[PDB]
Order: sequence, then C-alpha cells, then structure tokens
Amino acid sequence: ATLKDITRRLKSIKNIQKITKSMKMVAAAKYARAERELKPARVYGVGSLALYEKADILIIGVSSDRGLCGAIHSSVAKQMKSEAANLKEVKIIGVGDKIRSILHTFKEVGRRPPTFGDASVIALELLNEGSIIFNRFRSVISYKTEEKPIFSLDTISSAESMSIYDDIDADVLRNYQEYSLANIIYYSLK
Amino acid sequence: KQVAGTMKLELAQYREVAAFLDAATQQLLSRGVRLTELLKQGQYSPMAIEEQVAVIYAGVRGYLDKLEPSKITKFENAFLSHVISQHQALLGKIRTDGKISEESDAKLKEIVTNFLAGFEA
Amino acid sequence: KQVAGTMKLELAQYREVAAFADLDAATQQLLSRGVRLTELLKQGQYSPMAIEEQVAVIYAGVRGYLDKLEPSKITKFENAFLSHVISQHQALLGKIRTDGKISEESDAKLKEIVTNFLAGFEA
Amino acid sequence: DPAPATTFAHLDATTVLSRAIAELGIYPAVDPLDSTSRIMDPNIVGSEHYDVARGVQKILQDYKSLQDIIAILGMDELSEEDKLTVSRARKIQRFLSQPFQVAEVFTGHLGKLVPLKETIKGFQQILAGEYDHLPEQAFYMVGPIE
Amino acid sequence: DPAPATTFAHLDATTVLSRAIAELGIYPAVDPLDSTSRIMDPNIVGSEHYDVARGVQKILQDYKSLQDIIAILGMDELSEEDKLTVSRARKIQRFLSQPFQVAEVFTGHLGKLVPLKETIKGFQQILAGEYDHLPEQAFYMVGPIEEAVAKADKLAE
Amino acid sequence: DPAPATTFAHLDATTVLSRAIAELGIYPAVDPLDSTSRIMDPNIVGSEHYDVARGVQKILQDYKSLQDIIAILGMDELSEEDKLTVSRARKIQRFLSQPFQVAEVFTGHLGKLVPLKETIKGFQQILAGEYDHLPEQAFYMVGPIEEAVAKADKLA
Amino acid sequence: QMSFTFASPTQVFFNSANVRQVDVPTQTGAFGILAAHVPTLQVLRPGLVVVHAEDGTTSKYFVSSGSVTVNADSSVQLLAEEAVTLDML
Amino acid sequence: VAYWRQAGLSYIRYSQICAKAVRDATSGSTIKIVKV
Repeated sequence: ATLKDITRRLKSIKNIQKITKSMKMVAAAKYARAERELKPARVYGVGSLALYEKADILIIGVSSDRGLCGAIHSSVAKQMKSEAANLKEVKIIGVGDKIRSILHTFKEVGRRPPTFGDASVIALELLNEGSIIFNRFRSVISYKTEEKPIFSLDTISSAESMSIYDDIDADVLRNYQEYSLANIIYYSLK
Repeated sequence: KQVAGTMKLELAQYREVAAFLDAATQQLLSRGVRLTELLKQGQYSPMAIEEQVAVIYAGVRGYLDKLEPSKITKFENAFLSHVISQHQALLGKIRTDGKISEESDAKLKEIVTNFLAGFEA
Repeated sequence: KQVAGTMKLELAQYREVAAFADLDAATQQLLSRGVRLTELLKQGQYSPMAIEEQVAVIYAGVRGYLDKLEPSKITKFENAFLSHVISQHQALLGKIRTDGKISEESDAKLKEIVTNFLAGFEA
Repeated sequence: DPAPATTFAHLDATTVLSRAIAELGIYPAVDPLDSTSRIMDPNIVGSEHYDVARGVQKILQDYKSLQDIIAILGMDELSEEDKLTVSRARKIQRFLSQPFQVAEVFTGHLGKLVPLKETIKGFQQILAGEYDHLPEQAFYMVGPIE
Repeated sequence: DPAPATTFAHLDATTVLSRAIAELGIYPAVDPLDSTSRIMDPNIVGSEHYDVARGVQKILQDYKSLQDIIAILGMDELSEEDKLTVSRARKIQRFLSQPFQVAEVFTGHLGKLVPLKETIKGFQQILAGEYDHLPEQAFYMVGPIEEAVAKADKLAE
Repeated sequence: DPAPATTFAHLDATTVLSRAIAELGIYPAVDPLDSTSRIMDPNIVGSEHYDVARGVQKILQDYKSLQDIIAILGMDELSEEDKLTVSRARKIQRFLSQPFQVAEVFTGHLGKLVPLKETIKGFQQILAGEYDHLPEQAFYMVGPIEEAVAKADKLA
Repeated sequence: QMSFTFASPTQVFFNSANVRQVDVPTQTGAFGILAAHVPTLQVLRPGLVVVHAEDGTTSKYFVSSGSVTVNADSSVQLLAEEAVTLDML
Repeated sequence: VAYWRQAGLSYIRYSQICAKAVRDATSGSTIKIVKV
C-alpha cells in the first residue's frame, strides 16, 4: 500500500478492463451470428435424427480450442469422464485442442464459424456404438451438455424395426449411415 | 509544423486503440509503432530541422509501414547519411521552401522507395 | 548441512514457480519436491527434536524417497518413521549424533530403512 | 482533495475540457458527457432546448458503445439501425466543434458566434437525417447548421 | 527516503538491491531495471556490450509489464511473441543470479567468477533464442552459460 | 490505530467484527480468521474440537487465497477441486451466521442457542462432504445442522 | 397430408409442410413421395427436386446429394448437402 | 456397388464433390487433424 504500486496496479487493471470489455463485445457478435446459423442447422440436424425417433434402434466431445468461457469446456469434460468410467472398450475424439488439454484429435474450432465441411472431415477421419457430447444452447445465460447416441454401427442398423423399410440393401444403407454420421457431427459443432 | 501535426494526430489515434481485428485498426497500430521508433534518438547528435522533417516524413507518409519495426533505427541512420551525402539539394529546399513542395515530395518518394528496397535486400 | 545445504533457495524458487504455474519436466519435479518438503517442515509445539532426528526426517524428503507419496500423508509418515528409527535404530541415530555427520555407511543404512519402511507404510 | 472539494460546494455548473479531445483535433475541447448544471431542466430552459441537448447525449453514449466492435470486429457488423446511430453521432461530434474569434491567431480561420436559436435548431435535425448524404465536413469547425 | 535519495547524486555507478528479488531466491538481489552506470555507453564499453545490456533491460521491462495480464487472462491468451518474451525473460532473470564465494555458507554452492566476455556471450545467446529448449531452472544459480547447458543435462536425469 | 492495537495484549480471547462481513449479511459479523483464543489448544478443548476448528480455518484461508486470484475471472477458470474448496468454504461461512435472540427485529428470525457438541458435529460434517448437495442458502441464518437440512427441503 | 421437411446444412426450404407430392433424385431412379408411401430410405444423387404444392404450380430445386427418408407416419425429410434453386444457377 | 467404392471413396466424399459442383455452377475446412 504505496502510492506507486497502487498507481501501477490502477493503470494495468484499467487496461485489462478495456480489453475484457471488447472481448465481451466480440463474443456477443459471434454469438449473434451463431444464434442465426443455428436456426436452420437444428432443423437440418433434428431432421436427420428422425429415423431413430420414428424407428427404435466412441466418445466424441465437442467444444473448441480457445477462450475464457470456462464452464463450457468443463461441462463437456465432466460428462465425458463420467461416461468413460461408467463403461467396455473405448476409443475417443475431442474436437478442439482444449478437449485434449483438459484430459490426457482436432483443432481450429470456435475460432471461426464451423461448417458441414468441418463435420465431413471428422467423419472422414473416423472412418479411416458411439456417443457425441456437446452443449445444447438454450439461453445466452444457459446451455446444457447433452449426449447423442451414434448407432452409426452399420451392423446395429440392421434390426427388426427396419423390416418395415422398403428398398434397403446392406450398402444403400452403408451410404445412408455415413451421411447421417456427418450430419450429427455438423449439428454438434453448430 | 506540417509533418508534426500529422504525427501528433496519428499518435493520438494510435493511443486510442493500442495494446491490442479490422484492417483499419491494424493500420493505426502499424503506423503508431513506426512513428514511435522514429522518435527514438541516441545522445550527442542533435539534428538539423530539415533532417528531422525528412525523417518524420518517411513515417507519416507510410513509407515504412512494411519495414520490421526493430530495424527502423538502423534504417533512419543509413537513410540520413545517404541523403546528407547525395541529396544536399533536397535538404536545402525542405529547409527553404517553408513547406514540402510537390518537387520534394516526388524526390523523397523516389529516394525512399528505392533506398528501402536496397536496405531490405 | 549434508541434508539442508541448498534447500532454502530451492524452496524460495519453488514458491515463485508454484504461483506462476503443459509444464515441463523440470518444473513438475520442482513442484513435486517443494510441496513435500513443505509438509516435512511442519511441526507441532512442545516437542523440539534432537538434531540427528531432524536429519533423518529431512533426508527422507531431500533424497527423493517421498516424491511419489501423497502429500497429505507426509506428516503421518514422518511421525511413524521417526518412532521406528528411535525404537529400532538407536545405534544409527547415535552415530549421526556422535560423528556429527552422515557417514557413507550411515547413508547406506538409512536408505534401506526409508525405502523398506515406505513400502510398508504405503501398503 | 480538500481544495476542489471545498470549491465544489459553491458551484452551480461545470465546463470540462479534455486533452484526448483536443489531441484528436476538436476545439473547443469540451467533453459533452461530463458538463452539468444545478439548473438545466425543461421548466427552466424549455422543452425544446432540453430535448435537443438530451437527445445528443444518448446518441453519443450510444456511439461510444459501438466503438469497440467497430474498431475490433469492423465497422460493418453494425446493423442498419446501429450503423445509423454512428453517422448521426460522428456528425454531432463535429457540429460541437467551433472556430473561435480569439482562435484566429492560431488556425488563421474565421471565428463564429452562434445564437442559441441557430444552435438548438441545427442539433434537433441530425436525428432526422437531413444530412445523411451531407458529409462530416460541412459539420467540422463550422458555425450555423447552414 | 531523504538519505538514499540524496546519495544518488554523489555516485558514478549504482547497484540497487531489492527485497522482492531476494525473496525469490535470486542472489545477488540486484534490480536490473534500477542499477545504472556512467560508463554504460556504446563508445565506452563498445556496441556489443551496450546492445546486449539494453536488450536484457528491454525484455525484463516488457515481461514486467505483462505479468499482471498473464496472471489474469492466462498465458494461452498471449501472442506467441509475448510467450517468447516470457520464457526468455524468466531465464534471463535466473541467469543474472550467481553463487558467490563469500556466500557459500548461504547457498550451499561453490562460488563463481565470470569474465566479462562470457557474461556478454551467455546473455546474447539467450536473447537470440539459442536456449529456448532448456528449462528455466537450468539458468538458476550458475556461473558461465556452459554451466547452465550442463545443469539442463543433469536435471534431465 | 494505537488504541485497539495496544488492547490486544490484554486479552485471553478476541472476537473481531468486520464491516465487510456485516455488509454481506453475515451476523454475528465475526472475522473467523482474526478472532483468537489462548484456550484453543487440543490439551484443553480436546483433539476433535481443535481439529475441526483448524480444518475450518484452513478451508476459509484457502478460499480467501483463491478469491484473490478469481477477483476478475470468476469461478469458471477455477479447477474442480478448488471448486470444492469454494463451495464448502461458502457453506461454512454461512453456517457461522446465527440469529440472536436480541436481534429478532432485524433478522426476522427467532433466536438460537447452539450447544458445543452440536457446533462441532455440524462443521465436522460439512468438512467431510456430507452436504455437498445442499444449496448454500440453506446454511444461512440457522441454529444446528438439522436446521440447515430442513431449510434445504423447504427450498427444494 | 404428409409433413415435408427439406433443408441443407445452411438453408431450410420446408418445415413439416403439408405437401401433396415430392420428386427426388436417388441412387436408384427418381421418385415421387406420396402423402402415403411405404417407408423407405435413400441417399441422393445430383439431380432435380420437385415439390407439388397444395395449390398446383409446383416449385423446383436442384440438389447435389444428401438423403431422403419416408416414415410409416407420413413424415418425410429431405436433406441435401448443397441445395440451390435453378433461379441462381 | 458404385464405381467410387471399390475405388476407396466413401459417400460423404461423394456428397462433398457433388455439393461443390452445384456451388461452382459455408464450405470451409478450418478443422485440423492431430494424429498421435
């Protein structure tokens, strides 16, 4: 408690504040957009999950690489550890170095707005039962980490309930899964 | 009075967005950092007013915006020796015309752009 | 001195680095040691220790023998270890006290005492 | 501090100049968001004057928010609405600037004495947009709106 | 304080020591941003000595100006250039420490004396990035730079 | 100030009240890290009282220490285990609060007298994690620990 | 009535809309889903999509690929990676 | 079996190409792999 020290601390916290405030403004902005790009993507994604709602049939965590968004990467990490424990044989993925960091893959997430193109790359990487963990946006002030099942096992998708489905060849199906596998990744990212 | 005014304003505009994005503020930062290096000066070598002006001019007209900031001091020293040796005539007019003529403008740009390319060689 | 020689500067560097801290391996080892020597220098009141006993306890930490022990168990290890040495190795303690030093032989002797006792305690 | 603290008990108003404003080129260098009056209210100055003034502080404190985003994210993430608040605001900023008679010895330019009438009027407009096309210069260092 | 503030004008060189530096175990506890000398001039000690000393001051002053943002926004939020300022400054801080012969009763280390050319070289090499791979603790309490390269080997087991 | 400062030496127990604590609505507004007693020794109050009091002080100082580093960035950036120091310390701070018979007009809460053995049990339990699932608010302005539990149900 | 849902990762043309019929380009032929078709699954082919509105004059769309799904409940979902109206090609 | 299968291609890959073709008549890939 010396004039000088206090003085130094006063200007520096003054920088931090200017900086954090703007960072807030950016976030809001990127959130403004994201909010939009999510209206359609949720329709596209729910729509792709319809076959399992209507027909009763790997851990993949999704966040990003950066920021001070704290409870974001923790919740996904929380729910991911929970599962791996409660389970048989596991082989995992995280989208965002952050997932890798919070645990011990992919990077360049959140930084710029995500796309089907990114999803297709994850799907493609994975092909050369699963679950996908991410945060479901509710409010600006709230989100929730849901888990979505990945029956993608082409094998699993050959069951009784699908006897009602007309054409279907073991491989017109292999293509259908692959594609659906890419829509559920896209949807998580958005 | 002419180049100081420009520098005054660009430094003020630099201060406003410093310590940090849009291209317009990338430029405001790039200029401020360069004008800052140009205000550096070693001891025991006070400069004539035309020399000061030739130097400030290089920076406020953007000729050094793409030079690495850490090399500005070496640049300015070599540039100054060069203009004092081969371009005494330009120095005279900067000194004399009482305000940067169209001529000096054309001449300075010629010397600067080409000296700089050599300097970066 | 043989056991406390460079510990003071080490602990001051440890505190700085604990506050500052993908930590590299040297930083990690510096943290693991300082956190443990910190427990070892805790002491209750009214039971000031004989020098040879302080040496035996500090030895345990500065030669690296407790680096994998959980930090919250250090104080209980120390209390059990000291009772054991006082009870069964008086001669060793007398030798450190009387020679005023840790001979080559006292050192080989302490080492097996510590490692074997530690494995038991960890059982 | 005791000196300004004792002095303030006797003041009815303030005029606060600012270096950050002077350095960015506006004179007189008044901070329009920090001057007050123990008595500036519609009952006194009259709705008109009042509204013109108060309408100018909101635009300014509104343009101030958008500054970060404009500099960082780019002066484009602005909605057509917000984009409007900016041009109006920047326009009001300079209309607040004024060439002083006594400043002629400095700038060499003519000075202007602006009647409350001509002042209140010109500021009432801005919001409107009668000058959106009108550039930010027939506004900088001028007297009357005209 | 009036006594020491009035003494400064009588000197040609000053070495200012600091409890905040001592507390970290950095001895001698010299504040590298408040110790001055009348002969620290390129025309007296030469431009290499002069340039290295100013580059050591600059990196130590830049690190000092960031410490309170690191501590609040975390290192990850720092640019890569800012990250190099940090790791290198922290190594330079430790390389300025030194075991003294008269201080062996306090450090537990043998004393060292480092020739002027070895000092210049060691610091120039750290600033240039030649040792970005060695851990910080290697530059702490040693003499010549070769001694830090060897401590890094020792520590690596 | 020289007056209060010279008085400390004349005492066997000190209870230090703090405005900051009072402004957080914690009454009595006792600073749990600046109130001391010459009788807080395990050979006098027994080892269980002594170990629980030392554990409460350690967790509250650990929390105070985290606060200093969270000042700006909240608890998100914090690490789950520290997240556990915070939640517990916060509950302990509230369970130190208590409605006094003479203050009913200000707290709008009937007064409570808590017996020594029960004060120990309740802090012992909180420190052991037995109530990590109750909301903070439940430990505020009550008597014994059974009252925090009730208030928890009531809050649902 | 069948609830039609047509979209791309970015755009949504139909959401649970009561359409009379839809024509889709599949790996095997090109078929018109009717408000009452047996359940089928298919993956698309670069081609044309035609949505017979409730009110005649039918709207067209071009798709590169994706999927189509017809459920026992008359719900239909058409999902294309890229979907542009010929108007912009 | 289609031509591209037997040739190693998958369906996502197929859609990828057709999607793009319609375009030439979003779609970034910032994502980066971290294989270890």
